[PDB]
Amino acid sequence: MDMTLDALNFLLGVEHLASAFYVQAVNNFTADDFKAAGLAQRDYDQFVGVRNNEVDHRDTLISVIKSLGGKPNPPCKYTFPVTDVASVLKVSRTLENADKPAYLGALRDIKSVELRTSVQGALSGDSAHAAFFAYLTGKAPAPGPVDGPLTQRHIATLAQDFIVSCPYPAPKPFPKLTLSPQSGPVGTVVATTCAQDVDTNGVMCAIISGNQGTLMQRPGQAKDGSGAATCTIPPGVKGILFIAWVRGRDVLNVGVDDSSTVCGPNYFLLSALGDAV
Amino acid sequence: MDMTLDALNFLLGVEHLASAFYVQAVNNFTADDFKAAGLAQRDYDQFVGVRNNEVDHRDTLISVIKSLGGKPNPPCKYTFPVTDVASVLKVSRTLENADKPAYLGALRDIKSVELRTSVQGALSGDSAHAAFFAYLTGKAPAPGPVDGPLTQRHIATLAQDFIVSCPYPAPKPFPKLTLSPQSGPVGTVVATTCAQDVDTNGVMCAIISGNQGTLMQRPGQAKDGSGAATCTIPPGVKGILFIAWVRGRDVLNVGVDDSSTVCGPNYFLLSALGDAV
Repeated sequence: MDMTLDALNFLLGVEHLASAFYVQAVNNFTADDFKAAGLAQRDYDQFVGVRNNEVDHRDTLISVIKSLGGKPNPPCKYTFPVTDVASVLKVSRTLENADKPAYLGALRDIKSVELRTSVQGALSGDSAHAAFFAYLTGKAPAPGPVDGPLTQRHIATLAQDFIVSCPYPAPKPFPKLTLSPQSGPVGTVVATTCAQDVDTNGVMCAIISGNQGTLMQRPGQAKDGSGAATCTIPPGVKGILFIAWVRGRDVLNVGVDDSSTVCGPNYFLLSALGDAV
Repeated sequence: MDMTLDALNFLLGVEHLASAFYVQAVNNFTADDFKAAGLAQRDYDQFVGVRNNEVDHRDTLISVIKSLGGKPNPPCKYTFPVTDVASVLKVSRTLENADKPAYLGALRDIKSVELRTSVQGALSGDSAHAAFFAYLTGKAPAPGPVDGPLTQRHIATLAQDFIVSCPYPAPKPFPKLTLSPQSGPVGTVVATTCAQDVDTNGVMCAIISGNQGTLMQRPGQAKDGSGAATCTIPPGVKGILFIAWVRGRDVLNVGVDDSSTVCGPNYFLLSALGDAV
């Protein structure tokens, strides 16, 4: 049954990082800092509310691992690129958009009916957090029908920018995939540049979406002369998208399978009704 | 495999209703109604997006039950007490709040890792729906850390006010448990009145919570003397509450077990950080 504890102790790592950011944020920014930006009380109210919701989300996770006789995960050391209040919202937004894929991946290995429903219940609470910051940062609170899973190593890639060091064997992040741009409508040619000189023999863009799964495609070339590969957002995708470099044609659903992944993923904010214009 | 097909079908009913609302809602309201009501164009945008996701969520369900050798359920006859734009948002909030218990109830019985991950992904998009309308109706979009299940029947109990007739035999509802008040902080005394003259001998309040589960208390007496039994919200409950009447004390988690339910549940809007004051 060690599958379940692995998933849970993984999610506790997600929550340590999540809750550690909200404690330090509420402890360093005030309500009027929000009003100073054009935010209302209910926003800081909710922001505090997100903090508490994380502490329970971390708390429930530790106390479960214990009640199955496991060892709860010590946290890691974190760094948060927070300047003004507007940055706090992007840290939160990207933090919160990352729990839906993390949880949905982690739920596939949690075996118990009861254990699943307490966890799917936290999944929901974070979906509100995601839509809250999303709406609060110009994005659509509900950009699409269905949210897709990713793997532990994929979550680690997305978090890797925040984790400074881990006092234990964490999930290993793939190198960061840099998208240019990181948002926009179907068809955006996006300048993907990896952060390590990896093998380009056989790499196919993976456009991971919740509603269509992983759409496969072969990269192009930036006319720029920079020489960075470009994927193009395919038709029929909705919601939140994860773009990654994969090597191989035998690995299909990348959301549940990191075996072929070489670079990234990184999130892409597909246009959706609800987007502030 | 039986268990799965009844649960996907139960959810189809819920999206048949859900889809039905939002197609007529965007059909009878435009941006300028929202613009007049003190809302920005983007909120209409996300609203039509809510319709599109609901359509996606019904069809996705339909598309799957047919795939396992099953008969998708037809839609039911529907009633929508809608007048102004203010009324649409309120009812909106009522149905998205119903989804979270409705889906978590379903997910207890879908027996397959893959069917579950695509339905959790759907449930996930539904919290984004709920947080949006919670935010738009002056409520906390994430009122709590964790959301609870309800049974299929309790969902029919909350749905019965919009369901006229069902061409198939649907989940049989419980008597409405009108609640008064239907929103307040811990400490509020609620005026529970059933709709059928049920036998008071044995009844118990079941304040259904997401974090604590389901807590029973002895029905109060109406401080006015109206006979109208009263419940009081216990402490350390967050998020969304469900208040039903239960005969006896054998069923301790009534969120997954309705064999002792006699009236309700109805929803309770617990005051949370994020509410508008």
